[PDB]
Amino acid sequence: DGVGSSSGNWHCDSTWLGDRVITTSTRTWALPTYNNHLYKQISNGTSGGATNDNTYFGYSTPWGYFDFNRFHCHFSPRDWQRLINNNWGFRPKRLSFKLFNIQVKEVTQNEGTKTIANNLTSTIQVFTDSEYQLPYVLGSAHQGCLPPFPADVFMIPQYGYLTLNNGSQAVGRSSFYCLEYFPSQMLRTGNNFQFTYTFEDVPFHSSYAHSQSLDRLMNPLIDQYLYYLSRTQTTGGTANTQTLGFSQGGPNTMANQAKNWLPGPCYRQQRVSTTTGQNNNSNFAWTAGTKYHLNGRNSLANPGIAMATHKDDEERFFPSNGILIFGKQNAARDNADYSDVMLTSEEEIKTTNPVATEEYGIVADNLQQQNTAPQIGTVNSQGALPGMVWQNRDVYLQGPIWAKIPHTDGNFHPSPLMGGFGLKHPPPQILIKNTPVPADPPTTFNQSKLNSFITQYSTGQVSVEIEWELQKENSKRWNPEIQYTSNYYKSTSVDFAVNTEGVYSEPRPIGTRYLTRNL
Amino acid sequence: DGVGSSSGNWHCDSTWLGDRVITTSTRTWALPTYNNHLYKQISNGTSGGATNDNTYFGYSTPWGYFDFNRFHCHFSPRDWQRLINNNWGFRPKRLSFKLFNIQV
Amino acid sequence: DGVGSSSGNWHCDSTWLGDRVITTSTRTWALPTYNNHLYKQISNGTSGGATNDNTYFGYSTPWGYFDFNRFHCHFSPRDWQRLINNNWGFRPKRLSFKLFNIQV
Amino acid sequence: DGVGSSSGNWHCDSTWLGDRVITTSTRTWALPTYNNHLYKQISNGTSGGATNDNTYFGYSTPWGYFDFNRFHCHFSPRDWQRLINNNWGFRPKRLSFKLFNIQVKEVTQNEGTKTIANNLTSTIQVFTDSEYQLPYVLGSAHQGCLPPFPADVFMIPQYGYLTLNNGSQAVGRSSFYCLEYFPSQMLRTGNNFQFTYTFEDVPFHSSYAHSQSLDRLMNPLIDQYLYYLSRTQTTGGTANTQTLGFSQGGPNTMANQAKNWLPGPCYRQQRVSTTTGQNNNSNFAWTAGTKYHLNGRNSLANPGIAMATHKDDEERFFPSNGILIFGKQNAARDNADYSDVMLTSEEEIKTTNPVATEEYGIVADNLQQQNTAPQIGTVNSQGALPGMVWQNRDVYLQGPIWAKIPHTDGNFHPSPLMGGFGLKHPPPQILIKNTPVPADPPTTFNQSKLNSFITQYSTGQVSVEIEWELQKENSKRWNPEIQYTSNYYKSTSVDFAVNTEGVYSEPRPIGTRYLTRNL
Ligand code: NA
Ligand code: NA
Repeated sequence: DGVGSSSGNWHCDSTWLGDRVITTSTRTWALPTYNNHLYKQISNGTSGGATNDNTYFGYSTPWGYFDFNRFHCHFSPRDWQRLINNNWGFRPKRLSFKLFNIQVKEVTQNEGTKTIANNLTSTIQVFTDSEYQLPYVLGSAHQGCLPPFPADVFMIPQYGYLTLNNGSQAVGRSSFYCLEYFPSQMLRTGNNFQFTYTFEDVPFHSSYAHSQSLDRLMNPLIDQYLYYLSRTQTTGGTANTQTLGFSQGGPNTMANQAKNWLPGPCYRQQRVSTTTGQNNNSNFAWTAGTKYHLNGRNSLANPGIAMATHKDDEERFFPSNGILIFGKQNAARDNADYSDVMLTSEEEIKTTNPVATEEYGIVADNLQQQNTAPQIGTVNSQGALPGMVWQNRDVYLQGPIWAKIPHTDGNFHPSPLMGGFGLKHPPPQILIKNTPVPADPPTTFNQSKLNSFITQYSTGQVSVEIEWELQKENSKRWNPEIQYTSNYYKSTSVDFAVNTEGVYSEPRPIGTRYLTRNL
Repeated sequence: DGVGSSSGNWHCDSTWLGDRVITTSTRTWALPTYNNHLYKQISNGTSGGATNDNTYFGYSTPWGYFDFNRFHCHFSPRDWQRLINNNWGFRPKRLSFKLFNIQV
Repeated sequence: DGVGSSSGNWHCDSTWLGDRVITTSTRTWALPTYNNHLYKQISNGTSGGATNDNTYFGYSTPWGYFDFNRFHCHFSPRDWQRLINNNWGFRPKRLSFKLFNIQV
Repeated sequence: DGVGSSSGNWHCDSTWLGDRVITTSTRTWALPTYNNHLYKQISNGTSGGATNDNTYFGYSTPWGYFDFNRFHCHFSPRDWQRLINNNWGFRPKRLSFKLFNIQVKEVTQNEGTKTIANNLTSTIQVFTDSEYQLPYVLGSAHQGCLPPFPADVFMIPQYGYLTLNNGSQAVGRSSFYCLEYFPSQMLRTGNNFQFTYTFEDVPFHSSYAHSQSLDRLMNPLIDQYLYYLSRTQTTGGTANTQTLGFSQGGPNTMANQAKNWLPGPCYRQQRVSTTTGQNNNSNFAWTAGTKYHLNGRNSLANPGIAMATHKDDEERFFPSNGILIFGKQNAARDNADYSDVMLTSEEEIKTTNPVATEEYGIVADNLQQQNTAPQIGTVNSQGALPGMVWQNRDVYLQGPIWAKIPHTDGNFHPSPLMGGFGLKHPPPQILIKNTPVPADPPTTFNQSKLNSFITQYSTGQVSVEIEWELQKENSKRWNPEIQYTSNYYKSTSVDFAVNTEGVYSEPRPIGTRYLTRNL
């Protein structure tokens, strides 16, 4: 381990071995000094115009962190295509992480003149929250992950966290965490860091779409032996009185047939069209938003439980806050136009999951008698019911991979709503920080903590290797399947490539459900 | 032991084992040149307004020194709470000290 | 086992061993004759003012029963404090029950 | 272990073996039901006429306890005489305790007619506070110890204790103890109990008087080589001016001689004569009492540090609260007459310890000059000084044996002031209680704790055997020693024997210091 010796090589590749695929990606990173080496209490109350739904109390820290919770951090577009076009499923098995070729640079600023040089003896500090003692900030769809394109140099995100709050104030249970309290490895140029991790057992992601629907599992050609109430009143003319008539469900009465299952849970969202002219002329994104109520404040149930984005022929419709939406390259942070973002679609699950913008179904609302007509009620919120079956939200090339399951007494189907794998012991948080280097101190002793430091930052490479287990497709479907494919005809540029300006871009969201499977 | 190699890691932690608790803390320090590298006779007599109760004779040296004779140098607030809320007593047994990642 | 010999001692205590705590409590009890040694059908219908939400049918028996389904049956206030101030969790593992020094 | 079988024999004896003496005594006891089987908060504040110096907060318990912390519980008068007339010292080594021949009786009360019968199936509970977790109530000179006379049946004392208080109220640190929280042995008639204990290493008690005094250790016949300032002014007539004259201490100037030691510490007490006519005519027992000030309240330093009761020829004088005082048989509890009590005397220690009613000595009080005569100050309170030597208070046949040293960070010469051996781990407290036996309960369930119990009490024997180590006398004194002796001439009764009424009595206090020893 010396100044003149590399401490690691560039490992970027993918190998397919059978029921496994191993991805490996390396990137060059840059880490500045955050918070001026300080920890700062940050808060936001209800003063000014800040609403109560957005209050918070927490801290910003001088630390940065590595994040690769995004599929494109590991799969190239072509690899993603190889995965989704041929496998009914897949899942993470184990990973290796490495930090190397570290270099700490210090910048001198005198008379407009700026010079940067190495500080051969400075160190960075690194450690993993292997015992999950820090607030788990990963799994919240934050920016700062390794770039999709291998040639892009990225900046390391700053670590910050939240605790309990009451307005802009802290409460008795509010917790303060000092990351310097943890043992951490100190590396100088020449030193490297690495660790291994094994994923817990988790189900394969459903990278397939159903080629059958819950309400169409019977034999088209045979009647049931079971009967259903088919008539409640006579029909012979005008002397119509009450009676009781029963019939057997059959090919023409599939909606009446007795069935064994029920569609998945529902939490109805407001519908909105991509054809603005068809929408009400008001600003309802928030006022008509589907939300949950937690201790006084409201949050969008975004994207909320997995529901079909729209029913047959209505591609223009989508749940106001019930789908993942990515931005196109350079889309504005605020009020970006529809043509600057990319809406995803969980259309593939219409097959088992209720459509996100409609009722779950209908229930009786009273007791009918001869003097009281029967009444019905529309169900727009339907929790788990015995016999329900459903699918989870799909995952995307540019979407999240996993999330830490909250440590609670209970929960229900812990599949992270934004999509992905829910893990009790997810990949550990990897914290990194440039060690503060005092600028000359006074010549006579003083109690005060130093606050004058040499200006510096660090850079180096990072590698992440993940082994994935594949669940091969075993279909007897005779006719060809749907497959993700590149466009055929000429185009100004190549999809999933760089610009004349060297800018890489992801033209569209790529899901995972192309192959089909029976129910 | 080289220019490009760290000579120690950051050890800051606490472990409770039964009738023992081990504290470990690391800090970053800075040391200036003191007394211009000199030893100086320093004194204070009874002239001016200086009272006799405060007279003294000694020396200032070009040296610095490490001091961790203060409980919070070892126990975090929470650890101190764990200690005082559950034990009738405690006492120091042994220690390890280390200086590393030195840069002039 | 004789008239003049105790058939058990008073065990009331608590011991903390690490990831375990063993509670032990003894009490003196009294048992009368219930229901005049009889089993009786007991019922409550919707007559008088008794609402339907409270109707019931069952039996009262000549038997008594032991119950210690209440944490204070095992933890003293101080022990409860030792438990809740230092542990993220706890749970029951096994138990021993004993009846002795019986006198009719 | 049966109803018809004794569970122990009567062991009362003494055997002398050399440097050891083993005492053994058995007594018959009776234990009633205390506090109606209840624990009760007891308090005493500053209301009515109750002074602040006497406030307190604590609890009375349903338990009784065994106490044998009194030498006459083990030594007969003759044995005590054998001990003190022949040994320079002695100390406790180990003990055995036993409870047996237990019988629980229940009393029926109907129409003035009272009958008592056995309750063959009832139990008593016994246990030792072997880990010193309960307030140590022994060592406070309380009544209730085994009787001096073997034939006397005694009643077991009730256990109660005190915690912190503020007036008649408790405070945050006040502790409540439940003795049923402790494991305890349950015995029916037929069962027995016993335990063993070993005394910690402790110095031999000084059962001797010094035949030399601190200020008379030199050779009567030789001068010192050392000099002392003997003259400060000339003497030749009236032209007397200052000068400096020095001399050598010698046989006629022993008070001036240089010496190596200093008399023991001092805490001056007010003197009082047994000839009432010589005392001031006022009620000064409390107002002139020697006391210590602890958190707002005052206590008599009684008897306080060990000091000689009186100097030569003043047997009639004694410290108002600086000596142990026992009562004669049947002396009233309150305002007993002088002729009804027995004052002890620590006269034997005049030899090293200051007299309790005089100064420790004299010190300079200023800086003398030619224009300022020297001044002196009388010292009435003198704490430990390098070079001091002293003796402890003597112990008495009817006095206490040991006391538990308070659990504190520090202390000084932990010899219990009332006299005896100070132990960090003294004999454990032995608690005993009759188990409550419900009288018939109601026939239909009720939440309330039972409060109706069968009336009963218990009785049985108790044995205590203690082994004492003796320090034999090794004197070369030619002439006979002083010895405790029975009176020679006729008397109405025999000292240390019973009455025509069968009442045993101890005519006088018997100390321990008869043999002599050089310094
Ligand atoms: Na493409
Ligand atoms: Na006598």
